[PDB]
Amino acid sequence: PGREILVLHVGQGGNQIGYNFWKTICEEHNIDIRSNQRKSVEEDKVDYKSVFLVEAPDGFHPRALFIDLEPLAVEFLVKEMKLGSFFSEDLMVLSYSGAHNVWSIGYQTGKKLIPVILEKIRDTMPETLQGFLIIHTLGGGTGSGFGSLLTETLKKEFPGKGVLNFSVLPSEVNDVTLAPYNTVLSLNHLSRFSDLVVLFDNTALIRIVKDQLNYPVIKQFSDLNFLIGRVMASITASLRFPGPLNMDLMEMAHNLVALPETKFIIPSVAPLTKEESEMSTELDLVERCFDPTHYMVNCSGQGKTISSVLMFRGNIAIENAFSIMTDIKSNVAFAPGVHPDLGLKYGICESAPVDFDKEVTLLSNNTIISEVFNRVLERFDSLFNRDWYTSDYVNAGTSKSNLKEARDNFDRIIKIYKEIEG
Ligand SMILES: Nc1nc2c(ncn2[C@@H]2O[C@H](COP(=O)(O)OP(=O)(O)OP(=O)(O)O)[C@@H](O)[C@H]2O)c(=O)[nH]1
Ligand code: NA
Ligand code: NA
Repeated sequence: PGREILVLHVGQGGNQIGYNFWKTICEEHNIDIRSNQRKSVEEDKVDYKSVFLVEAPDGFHPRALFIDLEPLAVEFLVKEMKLGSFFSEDLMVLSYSGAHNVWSIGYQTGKKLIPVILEKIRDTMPETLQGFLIIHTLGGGTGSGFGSLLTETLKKEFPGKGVLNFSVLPSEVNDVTLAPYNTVLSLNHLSRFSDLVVLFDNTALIRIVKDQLNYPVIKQFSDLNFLIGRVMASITASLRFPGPLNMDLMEMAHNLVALPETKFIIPSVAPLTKEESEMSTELDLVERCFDPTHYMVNCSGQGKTISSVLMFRGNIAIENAFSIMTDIKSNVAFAPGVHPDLGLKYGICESAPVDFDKEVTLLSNNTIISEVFNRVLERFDSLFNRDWYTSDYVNAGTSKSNLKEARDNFDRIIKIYKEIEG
């Protein structure tokens, strides 16, 4: 026993992403998410289901909690997707009042539910648990504020376990006017308490779906969130399936985090379709991952890579994975201090994602984060310098001085990334 992970889904976005993640995990392990059972003995593959799944005598269950301050997002999701016996009631921590898109309300109100969450965690977590994944959006109030609270709480309550965040940044035009406040407060909290923050934003995700998958229409968030689930599944694949070169959560974090503050990560995956997986080389897929068209954060260019983790899944030619490394280092811009021989961390897993021949997933610690974060900061300053929208932060325990303190720490992180850029 060991390597187990517990996933916390927080707020509307975090729980809706949870559906796609758990659907992917069950499919990869040939588990029927509706019966809780293996689909068959004959197609049961050699694997390690316990990373994300709890096997009980009756069947398999997610090692997850589904957390929100209002019940509708989760309840509607469970009904629509017929998840009632997988996203079961004993895994739900739901209130009634909502955070009303204010980080401070999510943080304060979430405090009331922390005892229940800790009891549920301590009720079912194996002692060998390797860490926690927190899935949330940063632009709303619950994912941002309650998710920040949970990041702080778990790091304090379970020292020695990893705390990783999968966090959705606001779109290029924000669809929550309060998002700059919520995003700065969240990123400040995660800089203090998270071990690694993997970032996404909907502008990039929509671009990928429309331009790489060519979906005719996006009618539900399930036709966006599958990309986040794919990253979460693929970067943990070598914990769950055989392969030549496996890596765990903190192994990946240690290879990425050059300085303690540089823990904000941009993910990408290639290819996006089965047809492309059958007509691509390892070199082509890695080049796609390092191209801004495939970044799941909206970026103006390639930036400068400080450090990267690449997971090769499936029908991978190991000699190609290694021989292209000089090409990667020559064709991709790395930060000035990165030695020509350094900056790459490899995992290789024999299991391809569903019906694909092969797939590459990239986690990049890239100086371009400074540009992404500077834009958030500019949005923040446009509100804060006018004292707009501050009242309900102040009324919920975040003073105007506190907002400024969070902004100034956020700026310090931006400047660290910019300094590494040269
Ligand atoms: N990618 C993605 N983004 C989402 C999803 N749901 C909401 N969002 C985005 O998340 C932000 C709003 O945050 P929500 O998750 O709705 O808010 P919340 O955490 O429930 O907080 P409150 O509603 O204020 O209590 C906006 O930027 C939305 O576009 C989702 O399922 N997937
Ligand atoms: Na909500
Ligand atoms: Na909402």
